[PDB]
Amino acid sequence: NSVPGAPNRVSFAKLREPLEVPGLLDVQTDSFEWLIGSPRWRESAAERGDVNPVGGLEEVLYELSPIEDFSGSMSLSFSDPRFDDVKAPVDECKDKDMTYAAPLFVTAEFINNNTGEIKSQTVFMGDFPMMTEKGTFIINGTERVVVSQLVRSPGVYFDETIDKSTDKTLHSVKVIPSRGAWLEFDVDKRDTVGVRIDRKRRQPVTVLLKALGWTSEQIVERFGFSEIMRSTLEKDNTVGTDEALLDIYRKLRPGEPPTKESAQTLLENLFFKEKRYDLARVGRYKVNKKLGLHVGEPITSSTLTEEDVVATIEYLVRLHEGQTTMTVPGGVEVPVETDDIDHFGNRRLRTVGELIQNQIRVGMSRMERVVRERMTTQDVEAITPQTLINIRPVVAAIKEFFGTSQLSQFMDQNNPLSGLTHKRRLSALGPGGLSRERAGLEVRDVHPSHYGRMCPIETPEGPNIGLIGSLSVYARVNPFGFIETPYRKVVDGVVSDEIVYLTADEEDRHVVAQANSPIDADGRFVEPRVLVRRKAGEVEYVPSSEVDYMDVSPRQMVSVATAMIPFLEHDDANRALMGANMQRQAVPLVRSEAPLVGTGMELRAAIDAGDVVVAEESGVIEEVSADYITVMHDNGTRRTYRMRKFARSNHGTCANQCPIVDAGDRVEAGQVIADGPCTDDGEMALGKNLLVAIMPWEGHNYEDAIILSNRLVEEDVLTSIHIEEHEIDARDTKLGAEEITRDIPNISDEVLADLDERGIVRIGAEVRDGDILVGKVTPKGETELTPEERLLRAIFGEKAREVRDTSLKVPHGESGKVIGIRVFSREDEDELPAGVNELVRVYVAQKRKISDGDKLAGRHGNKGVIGKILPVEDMPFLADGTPVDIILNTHGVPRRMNIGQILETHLGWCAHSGWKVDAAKGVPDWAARLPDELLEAQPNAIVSTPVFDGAQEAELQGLLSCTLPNRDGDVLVDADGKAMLFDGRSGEPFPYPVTVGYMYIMKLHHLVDDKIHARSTGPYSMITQQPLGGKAQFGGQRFGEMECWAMQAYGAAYTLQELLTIKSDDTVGRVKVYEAIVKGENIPEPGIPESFKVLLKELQSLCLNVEVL
Amino acid sequence: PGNRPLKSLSDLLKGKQGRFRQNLLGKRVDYSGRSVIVVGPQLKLHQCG
Amino acid sequence: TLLQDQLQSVLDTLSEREAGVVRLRFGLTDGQPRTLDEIGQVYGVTRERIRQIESKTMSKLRHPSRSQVLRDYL
Amino acid sequence: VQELFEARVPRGKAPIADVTGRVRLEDGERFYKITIVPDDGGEEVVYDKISKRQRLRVFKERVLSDGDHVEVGQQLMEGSADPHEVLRVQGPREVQIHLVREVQEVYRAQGVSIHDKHIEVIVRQMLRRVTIIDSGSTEFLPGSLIDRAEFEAENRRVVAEGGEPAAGRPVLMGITKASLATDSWLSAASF
Repeated sequence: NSVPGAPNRVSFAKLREPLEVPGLLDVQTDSFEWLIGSPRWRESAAERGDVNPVGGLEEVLYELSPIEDFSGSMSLSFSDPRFDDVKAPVDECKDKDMTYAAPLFVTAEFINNNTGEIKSQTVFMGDFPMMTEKGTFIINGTERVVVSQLVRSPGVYFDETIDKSTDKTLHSVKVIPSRGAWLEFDVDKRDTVGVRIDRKRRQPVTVLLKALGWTSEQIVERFGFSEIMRSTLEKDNTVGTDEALLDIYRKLRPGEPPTKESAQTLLENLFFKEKRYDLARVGRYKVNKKLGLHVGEPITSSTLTEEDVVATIEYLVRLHEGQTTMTVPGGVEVPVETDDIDHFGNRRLRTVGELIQNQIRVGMSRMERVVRERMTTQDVEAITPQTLINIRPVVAAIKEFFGTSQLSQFMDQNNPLSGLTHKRRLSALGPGGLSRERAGLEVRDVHPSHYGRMCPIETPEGPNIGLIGSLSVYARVNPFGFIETPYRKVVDGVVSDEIVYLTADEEDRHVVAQANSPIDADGRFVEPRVLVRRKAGEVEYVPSSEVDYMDVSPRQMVSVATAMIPFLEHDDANRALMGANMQRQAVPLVRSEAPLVGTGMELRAAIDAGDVVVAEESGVIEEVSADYITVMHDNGTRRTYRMRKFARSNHGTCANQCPIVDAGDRVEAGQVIADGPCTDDGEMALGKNLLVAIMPWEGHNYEDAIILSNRLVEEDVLTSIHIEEHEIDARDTKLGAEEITRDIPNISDEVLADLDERGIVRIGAEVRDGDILVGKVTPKGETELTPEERLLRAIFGEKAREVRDTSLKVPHGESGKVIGIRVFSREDEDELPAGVNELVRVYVAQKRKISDGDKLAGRHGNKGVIGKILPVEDMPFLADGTPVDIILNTHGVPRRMNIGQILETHLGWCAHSGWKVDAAKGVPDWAARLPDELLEAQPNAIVSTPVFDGAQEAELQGLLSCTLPNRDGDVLVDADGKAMLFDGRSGEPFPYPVTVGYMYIMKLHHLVDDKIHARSTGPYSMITQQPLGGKAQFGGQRFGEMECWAMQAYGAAYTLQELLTIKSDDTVGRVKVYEAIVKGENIPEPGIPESFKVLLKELQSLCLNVEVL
Repeated sequence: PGNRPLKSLSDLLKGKQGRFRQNLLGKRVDYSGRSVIVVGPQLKLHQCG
Repeated sequence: TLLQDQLQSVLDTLSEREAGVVRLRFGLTDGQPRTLDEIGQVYGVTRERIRQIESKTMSKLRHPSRSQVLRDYL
Repeated sequence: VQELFEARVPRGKAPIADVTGRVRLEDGERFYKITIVPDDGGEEVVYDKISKRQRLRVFKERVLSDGDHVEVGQQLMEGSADPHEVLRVQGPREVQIHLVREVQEVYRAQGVSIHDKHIEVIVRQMLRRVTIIDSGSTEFLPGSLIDRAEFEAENRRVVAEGGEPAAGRPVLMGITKASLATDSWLSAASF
């Protein structure tokens, strides 16, 4: 639907979709799209209001310029930031390990005050990383992604608390700007106020107010209504402006002689000097909105004007009096209520744009205080604009952000959906925000405002639940950073089509309708009443007159990864969350078959994932080949697409790609041309459809274990590809320079039958565990060999050498062909790190079959390892002779409340056999509603079932009584949906009909080849003699504490001591036991370790004489 | 360098890094491995794959 | 250690003199080498009467049987 | 369970009877007033404020009311009684049963079985020490905790030499505080 060449996936839905899904990747591209300032965003935020737009960079320069020294004799100004064209295209930048950027130019001008000059000079600011078409960045060849961050928005926050002593209500306020000072207006258990600005112990409201230039009469005039401040003024003890101004200054410093500076300069240099205290363009808006200030205004400023303060002051006193509304001279009346910190109306989302703008600003705040410092001590009249601009700090800051920053993460891409959902993520943790251990379980809970903005289902299971969430489908980011959602406004019970994006603030004030309401052909609520969501957040019920807004469609709450689970409204939240988190972990198979029964988010989430080569302009195919395709547009110029074949992903998967068109086909703009890793015909296909039964089979699938058939191994139905990358480097050492050469110290000649004449192996060599990949050799140095060895070299006429055999050998348990070999050299201009003459990398491919130990999983969160793989001949086979493929257990279905995975098992069979409603005289009651043209479907037909609007419990049962016979008229699955299986092992049939169907399962990326480990004796750390391993090093297992407790509970002293002494640290013990073992003698009885003759020395180093008696 | 306190002699005994707290915090050992597990419904009670 | 013991075993199969000759030449038992004439000092011979014997013994060791057990330690 | 083993004072404090006799209940301003008249009789014991949120207990006649005969350690209000008071009032052997029952009931409430010998092995480590209230004649500082065995074997060294009356009372102490003070210098140095 609304896609040129998409497949025809029948749908079970009943409602319409007035609004179609947005540009899922918009939150990254159209969000970036504001630092550069491309005309695209110009028109976007110029047609929908936005009187005057200013780019992300321009908004920095226009706050930096004009550079002015303290002498006031000269000035520097910046303007017109523009970008050139990129140097190297994406692909090349991904291959040569060079960062994908473009040049940045800013017009700079210096002017003198004595006489003045008009020197304008285009200053090159440096390289700037650009955002690829998919929304990711390329840094040093690695594809990284920036993740938006949730942060409470600067502004005014009120609140109230109860004291246990007297049990009254104390109403506090706070004003939190970006890079400023905080001043809570507390209201103590007693009176009167909590003026304690900048956290200095307190102050009285009349002090700061009067010090602002207020007569003691005006205070009682405005704020007397409102008598609680009468006591504040009475007990203030101070009369006059400076009489309390110098007291404020005292409490601030303290301990310094008061003056006229310490009285007025301070106050005017903490709130009204827009260089040390400035609340960003957002705060200046959240404050006006909260209070009833200039709100109707193009207003643009960052100084906390006196007025605002006074307002909030009385606001506070009005709160702890008992009232609802508040007004101010000339201001729009606002309601009085304590704000909530977690409400999605006070929690903005700094996207990838503001994070880069912040880094650019922090850099400018280093490159800025380098001109005005080299502006006085330079030769005046001899300086040119470029002579002052030391750009280096800015590029350094940028590179220090895109690297080593905990918000720039390697794009988790082992399949299209994992990549798509790595973007659109919002993590409340990270820099500038809260932490993971210092944030109580309040920011984790789901708030009734998250409906439509953040999905409540999708979230990690580890110690991050609630801290890392994902955007919804229809949501959209405001120009400030607040998340919006589209509603349809209904006027007088007549549902219209005027879509209106509401934020989180202006949603509670109104009344929101429900998605699935009985509208009758016009927009009239058939029934007299309707469900609603009132301000507070409760679920009320109202008449069909107050309803003004209504959701555009169900599944608004659901994210993208979640909107692909069929029958979601039948699964529990735990299992639904596990299913949503176990899809971004699947692996791309070799065939990539589409799912038989999914939802509408398949076709519309692959073309947006950025791994499906989409025809750009409607043309006609001219030539196709596994390597590339060419389209001949209707207007002359053609265009050649280059599909990437067998490219390694970041997690080791395969990035294959293959055309899906012929040499004559006509194509239109948007249509799919080449499939992706996990796509099929241009739509997500993460796994395969397998015939599954639901019986427990003789104890091989016990407690989540799964058994398979050999067919899935013979017919390459779950075979996957994996490409690993090994790397070695040859540097210069103290004795010389390491050389990568075919020559080697004492070694055989059968371990060189695959290395080319110059070391590195030849492409196509079937390597295995232990073999050699790169021939390296390092200078030995100089030593002196004992007799036994000199009398041995003489015998074998092999004079010794001065090199060590330190090559690059394949790690343990790894095989497969050698695909690619990359080589960089300092002698060949191939830039590399310091002290590195050469650097080689070797890619090894491997086709992994399914094997017991590999984890599998369906969409509904059900998972399990593969325990047994029976031959194809002993497996419960239907009456025809078709063996079931997988055999799931029953005891896992009921107690986990995921009966969803059963419904799709039933439907999965229907859509596999194909039905035809027998309504040739009249549509049966059960199926007189759902669609038309869905009363019959050819065998092996595709279908769809939207998340909360799909098939119905009473419809499957109607689609299960029409299951046309396979070849000879013989219905195999009776009405209830159960077959009569024959026991392939014993021969006779099972005594009860068993449930069978077609389930869509996926092979996760937790294969045993990754987990299996072992270590007999490896390398040990030098400082601490405990075992240690790395890439090609075993590593050693960790015998923790509770294990020692268990050992002691057994009373096994010798085993514990052995695990503690001759296996971890005792160097004289490990070798003395290894020698015994290898010689076949008795293991020496564990004595007292040598780690006890070191405690005595460490004590005696303190003048403590400890003696063993 | 870095305006950090240097570890004195007492720091060889105190804290979770000292000698006293050494053998208690557990330590990784040799002749060990790990792996994923499955069901062995044909194994006896005293066997394992 | 196994290498030392295997050297001892192999050298125990040669003549009564040649064993000590090779030892004192490469300084196995005592620990310090000896010049060509130094060893013969105790055998009443000179440079050649020692060097010829030493060379012939080395050629003997190079035989495949002798080097079969030692070739791997190298 | 953690509050039972830590030997804290239960936030839902419940006052326990101190002397046998009669009981006089008086209402008041939002909590209570309870004066136990000693069966001796003589000096009565007075509990001032038993918040109305903390209702009355029950006892076997019925929901205990005014004028009722309460025994030595019969609980007065519902909630949780602190082990220190029950120890001071009814002896150690009663505090052991109290702790064991309070833990085993919390465990039974979940369908878990733990034989009492485990909880007893754990409790035995709590009632080992005595607090030296009267330093007496032998070097024992007031308010310090000393092991019962040692405190008794030292006063066993009371060969006349001047009557050394080292007076101390048993002390119930949580697991943490009881483990802080050990007899091996390095074992404690490892904390």
